[PDB]
Amino acid sequence: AVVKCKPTSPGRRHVVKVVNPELHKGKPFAPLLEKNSKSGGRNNNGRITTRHIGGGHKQAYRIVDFKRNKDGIPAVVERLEYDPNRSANIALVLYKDGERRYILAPKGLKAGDQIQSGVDAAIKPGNTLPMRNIPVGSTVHNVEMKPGKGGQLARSAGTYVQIVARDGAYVTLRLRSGEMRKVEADCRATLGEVGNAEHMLRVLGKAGAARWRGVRPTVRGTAMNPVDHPHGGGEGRNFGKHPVTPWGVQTKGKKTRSNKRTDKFIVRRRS
Amino acid sequence: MKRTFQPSVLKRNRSHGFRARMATKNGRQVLARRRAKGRARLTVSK
RNA sequence: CUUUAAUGUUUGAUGUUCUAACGUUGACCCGUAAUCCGGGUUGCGGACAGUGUCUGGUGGGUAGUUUGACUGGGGCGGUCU
RNA sequence: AAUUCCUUGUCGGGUAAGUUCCGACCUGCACGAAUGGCGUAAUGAUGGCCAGGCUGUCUCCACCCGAGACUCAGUGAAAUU
RNA sequence: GCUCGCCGGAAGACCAAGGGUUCCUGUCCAACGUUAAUCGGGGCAGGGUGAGUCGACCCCUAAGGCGAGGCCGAAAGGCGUAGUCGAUGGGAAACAGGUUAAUAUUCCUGUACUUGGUGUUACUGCGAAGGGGGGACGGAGAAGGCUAUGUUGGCCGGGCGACGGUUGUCCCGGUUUAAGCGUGUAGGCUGGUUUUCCAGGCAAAUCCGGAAAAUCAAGGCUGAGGCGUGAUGACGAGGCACUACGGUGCUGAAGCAACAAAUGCCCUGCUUCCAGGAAAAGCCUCUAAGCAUCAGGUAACAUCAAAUCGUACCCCAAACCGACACAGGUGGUCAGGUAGAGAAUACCAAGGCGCUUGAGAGAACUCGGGUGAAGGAACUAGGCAAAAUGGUGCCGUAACUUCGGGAGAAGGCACGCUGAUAUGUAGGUGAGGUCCCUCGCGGAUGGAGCUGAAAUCAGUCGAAGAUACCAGCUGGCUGCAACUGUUUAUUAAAAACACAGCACUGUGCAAACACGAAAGUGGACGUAUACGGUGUGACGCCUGCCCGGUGCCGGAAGGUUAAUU
RNA sequence: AGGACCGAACCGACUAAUGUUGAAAAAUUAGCGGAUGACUUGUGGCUGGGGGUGAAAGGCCAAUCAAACCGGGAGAUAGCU
RNA sequence: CUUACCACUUUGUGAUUCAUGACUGGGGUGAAGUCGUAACAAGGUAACCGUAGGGGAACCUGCGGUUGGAUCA
Ligand SMILES: NC[C@@H]1O[C@H](O[C@H]2[C@@H](O)[C@H](O[C@@H]3[C@@H](O)[C@H](N)C[C@H](N)[C@H]3O[C@H]3O[C@H](CO)[C@@H](O)[C@H](O)[C@H]3N)O[C@@H]2CO)[C@H](N)[C@@H](O)[C@@H]1O
Ligand SMILES: [Mg+2]
Ligand SMILES: [Mg+2]
Ligand SMILES: [Mg+2]
Ligand SMILES: [Mg+2]
Ligand SMILES: [Mg+2]
Ligand SMILES: [Mg+2]
Ligand SMILES: [Mg+2]
Ligand SMILES: [Mg+2]
Ligand SMILES: [Mg+2]
Ligand SMILES: [Mg+2]
Ligand SMILES: [Mg+2]
Ligand SMILES: [Mg+2]
Ligand SMILES: [Mg+2]
Ligand SMILES: [Mg+2]
Ligand SMILES: [Mg+2]
Ligand SMILES: [Mg+2]
Ligand SMILES: [Mg+2]
Ligand SMILES: [Mg+2]
Ligand SMILES: [Mg+2]
Ligand SMILES: [Mg+2]
Ligand SMILES: [Mg+2]
Ligand SMILES: [Mg+2]
Ligand SMILES: [Mg+2]
Ligand SMILES: [Mg+2]
Ligand SMILES: [Mg+2]
Ligand SMILES: [Mg+2]
Ligand SMILES: [Mg+2]
Ligand SMILES: [Mg+2]
Ligand SMILES: [Mg+2]
Ligand SMILES: [Mg+2]
Ligand SMILES: [Mg+2]
Ligand SMILES: [Mg+2]
Ligand SMILES: [Mg+2]
Ligand SMILES: [Mg+2]
Ligand SMILES: [Mg+2]
Ligand SMILES: [Mg+2]
Ligand SMILES: [Mg+2]
Ligand SMILES: [Mg+2]
Ligand SMILES: [Mg+2]
Repeated sequence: AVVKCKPTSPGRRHVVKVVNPELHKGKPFAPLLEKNSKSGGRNNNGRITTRHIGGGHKQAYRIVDFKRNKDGIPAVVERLEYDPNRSANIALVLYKDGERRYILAPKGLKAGDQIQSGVDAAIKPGNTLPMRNIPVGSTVHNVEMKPGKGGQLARSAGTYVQIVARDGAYVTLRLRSGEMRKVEADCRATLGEVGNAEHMLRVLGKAGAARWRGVRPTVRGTAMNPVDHPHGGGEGRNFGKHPVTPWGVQTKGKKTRSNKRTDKFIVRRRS
Repeated sequence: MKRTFQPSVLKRNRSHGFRARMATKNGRQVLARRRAKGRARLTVSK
């Protein structure tokens, strides 16, 4: 549930949490974690590459496995876990083979359910399957860029992709961004919508939230001096300039998108 | 108040020590520089 | 032979199809009880993308500078032959 | 009005008397809707105005206890010129 | 040497960093101490820091660094695989007395402990750079139990008192004692065991993971402290004998109980929460190749080994950082008594000190304060500064409001001491006795003794009883900004920045973008409910009309147009 | 529970006085703000100069900052004193 | 003498009530001023109710509903 927050104190009167009590309360499956080490958006030379980034909590990475091989062998969702690395809600599984793994955990992820993955598998949320098999117009789930690459689409929470159509070896699908993309079809993609979905409700409230969440504050352009940002200048706010990135680039126009090595797998751009 | 010099043998060395000195191109030059000028203590010996 | 049309032939304009350069931050094998690298296999893409030379555009992101004198202080205004 | 030049605009409130303050009028030199408009409980070592208590802040200073100030002995500077 | 005064969550004690002989003794006083100086952190000498167990090496790794080959780059070099380094973190073991002028978990006494090699004996599958487990990890809060330790009584030693009284209900003091060994308790966690089967843990595995049955359940880990042993020992007030007067030898009483406690321990626990909480080795186990009467493995005990550096002293300071023997800066540890909510505070203990110029005098004036008739903000840019207020409980408390607040609003009342209730109550604590028993650090029932608040009465002294220190001033109107926060180190803390929220816009992942000539890397081990950029800046009601100009998005048919040919 | 309340340590720095050849190249004293958090601190590490970093003041980058310090080009140039 | 109860009276802070106030909201009356003509006929776009937005103003427009609508629809 979302649940608001009593105006018990300032910077808490707005807070809008999001509790999914069905999430494991103990620690994670240790043998599937591995450090993390904050980066602070720094480069290999210590030079800050991406601004606003640092602090936050410890954050230990899980394992996930957006590949989903282990075919034919079924498994029952052991539990449901909370994941810091992603927005979605990771979920254990344990195959009948005796091996335990993680999964983003889609819509219907009731603890105890079963799931498979393979040319045969079964059209059902949880079961991974190569689009070459799954029906057309399905909600799908974690799509896979290249064949067997590992899946990198609709991974965030509440995300999903619609298999608009297929034409031979390629399958034209619709990304959540609203773009008409194409894929090798021979790419696993599982089924069902990614869990949570109600994630886009968190209000946070107090600044701290974002801060201890691993996000530093942001400095506006028309706030600093010229020598520091194209949006410099002072003596009374002012501006009389074109909205540009700290490097002189219309942050309201352009597009930057210059690949030409991918347009091929693109029909209708994000609108 | 707090001055501008907080000593730390460990750091003092690995910062301007003959070792970290003989670690860079222009480093071994810094030495040779003195070695030529006949410096007493090359670089914070002990 | 000229004014002009089918055949071959040549060469440009695009448009497809192909693989064999070229890419792959897909999947394996080996070097190797390695995540880099290299070779091999296969799949995908494919003369495209990319790069080099030349070239039109854009380009305070950056850089070198200019931005006059008279003037009953200077500026403003006016003046300079 | 943190925007009003004329400006102490005018009127009302507070005063014994108010170029500040509060409430109004609109003749807005030169407010105005995310270089946001108007509000807004709580918050503030924030700006302005008022009051009670308080008092040497003041009328108008007086006394008192100490550290220098002065005398002695030892050491013994400075700027400037 | 006797007084006096100051610090005492320190101005004490120990330690890291840093210093580097400043330590100690004996000497010397030129220069160095802001004075004198016989004195010193000064000069000159010697003397002085003794470890298997403390630490550093040393194993293990974090950040990050380095980096064979390798990939890049005019050169120099950049980057990075294997791997190797790198603590601020993980791995094994010593305590208590004594002693030196100065050393001390190092030397002496006593009582222990760890690990490795070699040997004797008993038993046995041993075997990794490998698999698994374990190490091994967050915030906050909520108890209970325990110790530290204090208080009081007992006990023992001493004391009968410069002035009224003080041999019995009296004053002073002490009342200590560790590692280790046994016990395994308050309490915490978890069901065990056998057999069978298997697409997992890169090979294998008896280990782990999974599936079956079968069978018992009182099993198995863990863990403060207590109690014994340590220890008829030590220490111990105190005497007796000696002194160079610093300090010596010998001898030695009691040495228990109750209650009260911790921020320490049980507690890497328990509850709960979202921001979801190092790594690796040691360690336990499993097998691999190998071995295959062997070697090894396990336990007992005997023995040898445990190297090498550090160890003086300062360490909130006159030994460090500040040019000074400078009112500044400096991380960790310990935490007594009275009163108190308490590491505030006040007075004190152990402990340490009086700050390296002093003697007088008692002028204006400056500095820091105490008190002021009457008035009470007339001061002044301005109530600047002062003065005031201050506690616990109870009564009671407005507009407004986001229903939390505003609110300790405001404004009041009671507070000392003595007796009774009650010879000390309510509570806390919990000894015999007694009961039984799985069974003993057992359970029950007993409620002695110990400790002990508040209240209500009546009385009583002062001007005053939150008497000191300490310890909100309050209210009303209004601009700005939601609020905590942040900022011009050294004139600006704000109306500035930032923020939660909002909107626009870019980005399909080898993302956009950014660092980089490149290789590579961050973004992100993220993937549009995501990441970047910009502007606004909670929340409420909203957010109009203009696309002519500039930019940006879409079109490109046509006109103009580069290299080239 | 809380970027919750009062208040030490601890972090900070709003006011005044004193100092201004200071005890001190920013402190002392009496008040003052935050004090479970965007908290505070030890130890070590990574960002290097037109570059870094910056809850943005042109602030910090060793008492130095509208381009650090050191050495060199270098006896830069100086219609000026 | 003293204590208790209590009158006058004192203080602080709310509640209610009437008066009043720079200005201002709309409402009532007023022979003959301006601007338009919304409604009553199909009132010349049928009218009205609720509601929302817009506008010098009656009003207009959108959504749903009613007939208390005219025609031989
Ligand atoms: N007072 C009545 C209310 O207000 C309005 O009515 C008011 C006005 O509209 C109306 O004013 C009218 C004006 O409309 C019309 N075009 C001209 C006429 N002379 C005016 O009349 C008004 O002013 C004049 C002065 O000369 C007076 O004499 C007359 O009494 C007065 N009614 O007179 C009323 C003032 O009394 C509403 N129409 C009415 O429905 C409502 O109930
Ligand atoms: Mg600014
Ligand atoms: Mg610029
Ligand atoms: Mg400026
Ligand atoms: Mg320029
Ligand atoms: Mg030049
Ligand atoms: Mg006004
Ligand atoms: Mg607008
Ligand atoms: Mg006044
Ligand atoms: Mg003299
Ligand atoms: Mg010496
Ligand atoms: Mg000495
Ligand atoms: Mg000496
Ligand atoms: Mg490297
Ligand atoms: Mg190592
Ligand atoms: Mg360490
Ligand atoms: Mg007597
Ligand atoms: Mg010592
Ligand atoms: Mg000593
Ligand atoms: Mg001194
Ligand atoms: Mg007076
Ligand atoms: Mg006045
Ligand atoms: Mg004041
Ligand atoms: Mg005062
Ligand atoms: Mg104003
Ligand atoms: Mg603010
Ligand atoms: Mg603040
Ligand atoms: Mg300043
Ligand atoms: Mg300031
Ligand atoms: Mg703004
Ligand atoms: Mg604003
Ligand atoms: Mg707080
Ligand atoms: Mg102070
Ligand atoms: Mg506080
Ligand atoms: Mg540091
Ligand atoms: Mg500086
Ligand atoms: Mg030259
Ligand atoms: Mg010169
Ligand atoms: Mg009409
Ligand atoms: Mg209608």
